[PDB]
Amino acid sequence: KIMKSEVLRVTHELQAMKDKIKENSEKIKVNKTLPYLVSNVIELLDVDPQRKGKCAVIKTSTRQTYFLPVIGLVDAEKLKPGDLVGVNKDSYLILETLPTEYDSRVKAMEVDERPTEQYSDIGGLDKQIQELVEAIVLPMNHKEKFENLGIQPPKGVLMYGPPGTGKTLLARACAAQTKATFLKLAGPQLVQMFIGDGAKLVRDAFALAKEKAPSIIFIDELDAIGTKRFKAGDREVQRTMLELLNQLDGFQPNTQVKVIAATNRVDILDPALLRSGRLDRKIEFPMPNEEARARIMQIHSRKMNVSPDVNYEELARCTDDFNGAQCKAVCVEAGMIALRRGATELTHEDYMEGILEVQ
Amino acid sequence: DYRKKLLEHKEIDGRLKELREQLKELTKQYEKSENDLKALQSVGQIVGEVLKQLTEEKFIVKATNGPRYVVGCRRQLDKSKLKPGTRVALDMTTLTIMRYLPREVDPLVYNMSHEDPGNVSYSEIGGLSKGCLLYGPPGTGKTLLARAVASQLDCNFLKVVSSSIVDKYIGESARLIREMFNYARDHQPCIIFMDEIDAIGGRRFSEGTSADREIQRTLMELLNQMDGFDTLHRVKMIMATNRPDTLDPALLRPGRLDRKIHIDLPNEQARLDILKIHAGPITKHGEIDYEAIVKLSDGFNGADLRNVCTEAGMFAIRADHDFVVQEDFMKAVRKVADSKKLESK
Amino acid sequence: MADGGSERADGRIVKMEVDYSATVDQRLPECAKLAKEGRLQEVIETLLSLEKQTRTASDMVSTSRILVAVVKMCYEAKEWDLLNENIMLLSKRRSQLKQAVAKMVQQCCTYVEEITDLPIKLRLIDTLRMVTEGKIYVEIERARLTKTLATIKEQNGDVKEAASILQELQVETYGSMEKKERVEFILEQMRLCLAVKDYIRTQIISKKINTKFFQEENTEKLKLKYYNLMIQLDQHEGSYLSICKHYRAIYDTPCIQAESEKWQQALKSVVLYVILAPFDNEQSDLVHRISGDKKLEEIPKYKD
Repeated sequence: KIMKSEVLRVTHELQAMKDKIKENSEKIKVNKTLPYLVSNVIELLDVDPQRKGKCAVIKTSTRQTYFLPVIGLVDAEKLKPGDLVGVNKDSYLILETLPTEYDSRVKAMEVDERPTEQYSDIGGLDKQIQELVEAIVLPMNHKEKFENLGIQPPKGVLMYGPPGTGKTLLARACAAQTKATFLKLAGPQLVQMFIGDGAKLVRDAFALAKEKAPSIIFIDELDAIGTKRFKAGDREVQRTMLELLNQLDGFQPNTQVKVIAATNRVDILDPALLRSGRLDRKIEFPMPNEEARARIMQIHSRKMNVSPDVNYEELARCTDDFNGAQCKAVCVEAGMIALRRGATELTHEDYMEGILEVQ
Repeated sequence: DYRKKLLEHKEIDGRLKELREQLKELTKQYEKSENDLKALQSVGQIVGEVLKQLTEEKFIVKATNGPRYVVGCRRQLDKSKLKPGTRVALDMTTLTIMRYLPREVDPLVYNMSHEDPGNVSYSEIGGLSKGCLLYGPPGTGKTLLARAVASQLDCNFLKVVSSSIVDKYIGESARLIREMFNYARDHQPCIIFMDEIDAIGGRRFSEGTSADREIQRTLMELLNQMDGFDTLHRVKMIMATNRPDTLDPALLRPGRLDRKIHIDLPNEQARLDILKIHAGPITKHGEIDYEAIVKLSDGFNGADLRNVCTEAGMFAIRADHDFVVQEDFMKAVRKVADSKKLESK
Repeated sequence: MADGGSERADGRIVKMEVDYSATVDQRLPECAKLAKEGRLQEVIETLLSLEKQTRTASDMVSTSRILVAVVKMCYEAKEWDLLNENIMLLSKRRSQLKQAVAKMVQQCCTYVEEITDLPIKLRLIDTLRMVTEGKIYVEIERARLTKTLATIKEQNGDVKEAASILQELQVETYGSMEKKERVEFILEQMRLCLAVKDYIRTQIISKKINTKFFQEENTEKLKLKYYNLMIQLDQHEGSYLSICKHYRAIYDTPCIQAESEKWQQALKSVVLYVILAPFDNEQSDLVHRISGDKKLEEIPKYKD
């Protein structure tokens, strides 16, 4: 062991390095304390002919352009044309880069932490919603098993069906089970007055989904803008829409946060929406029958003082060709006039009274 | 007694030599921290532009902010890059010149930055042994092939999206056909991809409106630059689409689309090969039988065959079993594939 | 759908055993409309991979025992695109055409050794005009027929076809990507050049020879032998400079083959290119590429 006796000197040199890094690593707090302003960064690779070529183009908020190479600490998500970077008074070096927003009108579209309703609020849809509950639970907790089996969850699920069925409050009810950040987005929001806004909205959606923590982005009314016209505004929505499909087709690292979509009608079906990353999960959600409407209306009305003498035959007969949110409006209306009816207990005539009231 | 002390001392020496790797690896990063701290000391540089040069040693610079200045020549650099018309950089002190600043553009960063890695994808396309037509029979994977060679070399990443010929304003897209195809004629190597051409492939059977007439006019520029007065012997275009019925029979002339590659799974060896490359990282019971999966599958989609096989892995993971028997493969590829036949209209 | 022509195919091969060529003339209207119909792209491929074997099988039966070959060469020589003139929608197939021409050159390959000297000159003079009339091919069979005819012209004593083979070779080498076949067929450039000895033709063709090729994607087992066979007529036409850039690249020849015979040729010519090297610049640096080799001092000419 005489040859291994020199390792002690090496360990003393290494622990001496750990003893001497406290000062030069301690000045990181006083030099990198606070970037006083915000400056935009534009990446531009240079060539010096080590003597290697590496540079970047800087633009300050006060419209002043300077010169500086690519510097700082170990960069992994950096080197992109972003904003909100670290900068000193006049040295103009890059110390702390963090991606920034602005145009808060799109950043704060729907800031929801978690909803209140859960999946146990409906009745008679487990045979078709269980695939989605699995498709949101197993890709969140069973990421370890995805390497033994080599499974990548799909990113596009088509939640299509007739309107009024509750395709938004139910997907939100499953978003309560996702436990991730919920972020809504409307179809018509892409149609703006200025040019090129849809690119900023799409790259913003993948900017918060790509940059932020694992979240949930549910969109709706996609059919209202998914028109395949052959000037035209829906062809501009083909520029933005086909741009989004290009970001769901040309991006293999799209294994991150999913993009859930829902269409209120499948009349104008875009044929280019078929792909593993695109809307491949096509589970048909038809109009609930009087039995299913009595189930979702019973579980949605399990909180009000409902009379126990309900055979569901009269309401089952009156509810003809109705939807889920329509019976939800009947439940809410019953909870509205049942107050002014004097009797604190919900009666049986209030069902048809609400059906003929709002419809 | 003596023979055991050599092995025991070899074990003490082993656990003594197995602790250096936990420090000597991160000490390189710790020293790299101070290397960067010594690399961030070059600060205070500004930019400028050169318009007119009077003296060979000292010339006039034009700053971005608007005020103009005059600078000298540094003893290190030479008069090669000092010629006018090249954007350079300056310093706040003495207005010296460290190096120049090569110009660029905004979309040029997008056209010169996207790169897709992966060299095995060229050999993962399955048993598949001036323009190419990739049409849309019941079989997919054209994006995996075009992006497989494109991910292999492609010599560039000149991707042409079918949504880039929108031209919201007056339909003068000829500046973009001649601009981009003029870039293809300028750069000696060039490969062009045209994915989802069915949207811009209107058959103009009836009287088209102003929105259709401009797209068909861009198709007239395509005619005038494919079989007009301009050859395309060196450049190559890849027309990908979805339905082989509305593919502009005027453009279906064999002068442009020489061969036809039907993206399908006809051969048993191609379906078995793609099934094996998609069945790489999957684990399953020792009982293997792929001839039933390949035999029962008739005219299906490749990437959707991956989605059906992984869908059978989800059907098998519903019962949270680590091992996966091939019964759920035959019955889940069977039933789910029959659902794809139902949704194959 | 090819299901209609498949029964006519597998039934036609059974019914067509002893019948003369008149029944083929009765088959001409049966196959004309059969080729006109079938707009399907991938379905009729079997019909075109069966009917052509029925008509060429009947050609085999007709050419089996007795053959005049006049009406045979007149049928195809006069009927090429008769079915392709009524169809306005060209299906741009080019899938059975390679099997068509390859099967025709295969049957002509089985009939090309010794059958009858009369029809071979008209058949070959017909197919070399079909080379010009084609204008679209993989450039394999078009070179095959003219080089297998040129080999006969080598012993025939008629070297007038050199302008034909070497004029058509330029067309048969541009427009496609050929790695192996281009080197195997490029020897015809300097094959008949010993009989032609045209200096301007040599100036056109090492120029067209060394366009883009250094080492890779071309394996022959004798590559160096064809190198010596290609930079020897340029030494015959040139005087000294032709070998200065050639003998500097034959240093890998002893590494590929046995070094026993390299002393007489490689280590003999290792000094001639540097003796004939220009006195301005190449003599100064080219003397260091051979210095240091242990086999150099063993030569008695090392003192020279």
